[PDB]
Amino acid sequence: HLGTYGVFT
Amino acid sequence: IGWRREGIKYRRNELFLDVLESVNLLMSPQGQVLSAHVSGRVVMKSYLSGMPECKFGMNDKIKQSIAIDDCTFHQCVRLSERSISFIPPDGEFELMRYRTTKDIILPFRVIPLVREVGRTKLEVKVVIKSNFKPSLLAQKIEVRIPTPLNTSGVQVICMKGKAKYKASENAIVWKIKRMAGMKESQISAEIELLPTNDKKKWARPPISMNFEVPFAPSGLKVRYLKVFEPKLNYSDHDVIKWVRYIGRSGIYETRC
Repeated sequence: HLGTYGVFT
Repeated sequence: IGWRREGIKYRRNELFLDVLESVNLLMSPQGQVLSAHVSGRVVMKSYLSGMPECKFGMNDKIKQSIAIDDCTFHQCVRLSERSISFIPPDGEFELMRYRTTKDIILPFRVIPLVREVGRTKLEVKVVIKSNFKPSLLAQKIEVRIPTPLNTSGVQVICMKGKAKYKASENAIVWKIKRMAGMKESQISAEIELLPTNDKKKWARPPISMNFEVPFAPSGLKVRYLKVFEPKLNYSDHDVIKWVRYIGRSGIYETRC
């Protein structure tokens, strides 16, 4: 989903 | 420090970044970009223990490397590559705000085609093309095609999405829930016309889109957010860090 968070690193 | 109190503790030290950009574009019938720019801000949400000193780095030498025309920061930022430094407020806050015109990614290309048929009909085909990683999805797409004021009716066909002719708004509106990078879609419409005052010609306003994409059309990428709290015993790697990009159309017009 658009607006989903990704980890980084 | 008047933006952050002194004894904050969290078991789960975790932060969130949002890169929010609105992309804008004016494009000519002959594919030239007349004008384009991006406006963006970075919002941060942090639940870090102490009074940490963070360091925000993104792709700005000026591969990946972007050029910022200008930008302002949040007081907590210590001005002086050379990156951004601060002790952030707790909770959610606007870290920076920025603008951009160069090497911008135009996520969508719109190709209009229009055919005058005597005095009764117009024939119109409009093609949209998505310009981005196919692994990425755009969501909430709308294309908006204006019709003349003497339109007595409209028939359209489109294999993707749905489109209603909207008389009050004098436009055909095509809506697509999701569409992937590097693809094509098209819509055809036939527009049936009442008679009209031959003399005054029709001024074709631009075709316009709305969309939301999961990357920053300015090309900006987040690289790091280094956290350092020297008194307490958590280090950068203790911090869980998330970042997410929400790019959306502002004004995005294509002239026919």
